[PDB]
Amino acid sequence: EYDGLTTARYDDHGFLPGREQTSKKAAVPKGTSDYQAKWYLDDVI
Amino acid sequence: KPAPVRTHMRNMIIVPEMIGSVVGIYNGKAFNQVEIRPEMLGHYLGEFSITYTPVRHGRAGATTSRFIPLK
Amino acid sequence: TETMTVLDDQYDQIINGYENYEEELEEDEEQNYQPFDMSAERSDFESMLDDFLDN
Amino acid sequence: QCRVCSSHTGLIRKYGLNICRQCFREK
Amino acid sequence: QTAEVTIEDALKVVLRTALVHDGLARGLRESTKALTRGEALLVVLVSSVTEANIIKLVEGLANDPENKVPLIKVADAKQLGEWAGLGKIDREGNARKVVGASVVVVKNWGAETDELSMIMEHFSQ
Amino acid sequence: ALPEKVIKAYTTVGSILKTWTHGKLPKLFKVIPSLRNWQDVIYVTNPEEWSPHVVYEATKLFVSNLTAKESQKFINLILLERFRDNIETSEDHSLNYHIYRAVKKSLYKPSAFFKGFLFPLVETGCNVREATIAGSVLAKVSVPALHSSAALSYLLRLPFSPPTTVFIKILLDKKYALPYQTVDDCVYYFMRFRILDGSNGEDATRVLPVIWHKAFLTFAQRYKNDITQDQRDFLLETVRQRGHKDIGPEIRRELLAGASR
RNA sequence: AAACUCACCAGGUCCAGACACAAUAAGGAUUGACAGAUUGAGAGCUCUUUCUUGAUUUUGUGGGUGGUGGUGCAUGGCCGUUC
Repeated sequence: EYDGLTTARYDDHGFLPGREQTSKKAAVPKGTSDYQAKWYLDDVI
Repeated sequence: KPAPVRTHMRNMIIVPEMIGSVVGIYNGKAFNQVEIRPEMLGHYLGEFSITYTPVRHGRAGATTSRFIPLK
Repeated sequence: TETMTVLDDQYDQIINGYENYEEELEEDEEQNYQPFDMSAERSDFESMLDDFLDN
Repeated sequence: QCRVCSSHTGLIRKYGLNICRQCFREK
Repeated sequence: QTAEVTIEDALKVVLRTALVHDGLARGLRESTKALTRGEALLVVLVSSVTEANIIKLVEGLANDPENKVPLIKVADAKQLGEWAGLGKIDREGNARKVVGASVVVVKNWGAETDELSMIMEHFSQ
Repeated sequence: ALPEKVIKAYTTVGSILKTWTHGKLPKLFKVIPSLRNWQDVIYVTNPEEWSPHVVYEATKLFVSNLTAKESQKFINLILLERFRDNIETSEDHSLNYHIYRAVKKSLYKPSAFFKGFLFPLVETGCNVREATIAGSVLAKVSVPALHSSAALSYLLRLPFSPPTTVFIKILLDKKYALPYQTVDDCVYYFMRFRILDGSNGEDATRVLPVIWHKAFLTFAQRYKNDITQDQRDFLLETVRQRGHKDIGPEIRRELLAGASR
């Protein structure tokens, strides 16, 4: 199944799969570079 | 709401007189929109910066991108 | 086939001035051996200078 | 250095003598 | 302004032969405008007129002899264009073709200081 | 002996324009050539020891501002010790930014190029490769052919040098005609080896590296007609006593075939 | 350790065609001691809008003169190094 995976068929000695567990949080104040977005209003629940 | 006029330093001090205008301010690249009020008193415009994709001590997921998959 | 072809024998006569370059350098130098002025450097020369000592 | 090497580590700007910390026992 | 005979023997023998120097500046856009903006101290003209739309208003400085005002004329039309820079720079090995002009505006004289400026004060008697 | 109104302008200049970054500049260093005393100009230039910006664009102090006699600017002597710097004053001998940005486009009046701020080259000491470097000067900005027969009538009267024949290489594809007081200058070049009983002298063996094979090649290029015709076998001692194999038959044709200029 | 140091960064432009001939080449090609617009995140620079210009040089181009690309390949002494 083409989009229901985590890793291509390279098991058969290679990768441990890098999991990207998406847990997004909002970016409230104004003005954003590449950096400061994810450390704006982190309500760490 | 006025326009986000840009300003690109880290040791410059704003004086409170100007209730009702907007200036975009240096955060490393971009220009944080500030509706300028007497709600900042002698502190840096370039203090608006914590410039990193955050320090991974609780979720260390980008450290997993530097390790070794191996043939 | 240069034939006159003005002015190849001189090339407007700045052609002998490389061997005796300090002999055609005196072809303009003698006229303006000049001493110092305060009024002929510029006309208002006490007005167009003081832009320096105060950064 | 003095021109008989490609010396790139432990470089010297001190005191014009161009002799390394690793070159007190060579140079 | 234009050139006499013994300035024919100045211009043809020196400047029109000065094929490397060509210290001249040639009417479709600017020499009656050189009677307007004020950047013409020497003019040298043409009288084999057939390129002369402005020259018929430059020839206000041909048939009105300030007296530096000399006026007697020379013939050849495409002098700078056929020899000396506005076109043919037919010289020691060249063969070019660009359409040229007929109205010299000399401002500045190099090493040829007063061999070229004989058009100053010698006609209006 | 000068008043202290003018003496007190050019001593503490090393406080403002040492670090030239931005702003609107003060007005007591640009006024040095505005002084009518230009004994107080060319020596108060501070010629050779600057920090920021100087080899290509913007040094034009007397090139096309004023005439072409006094500062006729460029290639030997007065700024030689800075012209000899950044090919010889590092162990890698490479180029950088203080030796890049503000001289070499002085050439807009190239009649102001051949006497007066640097020029008098091949008379009083010059190494092999300083009109090769100035071959980049004479081959990235324009060159006249008015000076080409001023750099063929003149350069061969002098003691001998490789930069002279480098000028020959840069300046005989101009293909503009030879004055006949000039052509005898380049040819007295290979004969003096044997004695008949012309009988010759002691100055026997002239040899130089690769631009000598590229530059006598320039006086052996294309023509046949406009030399003094006796000078053929004067230059055929490249096949006779210095015989060549690889690019040999592609040399000898300044004197053989083509119709001249 | 301060911006430089200091080997890196968030955004801009001063500047590349010489050598030949080909379009215009001196009616402005492209030059400059200057007056403004000048600002891209803070600059000197340019000359369309005073006028030096001085024959010279502008460009779609390629041999490559330009090895101020030498990493050099060793060759020639000379001394860290190896003895």
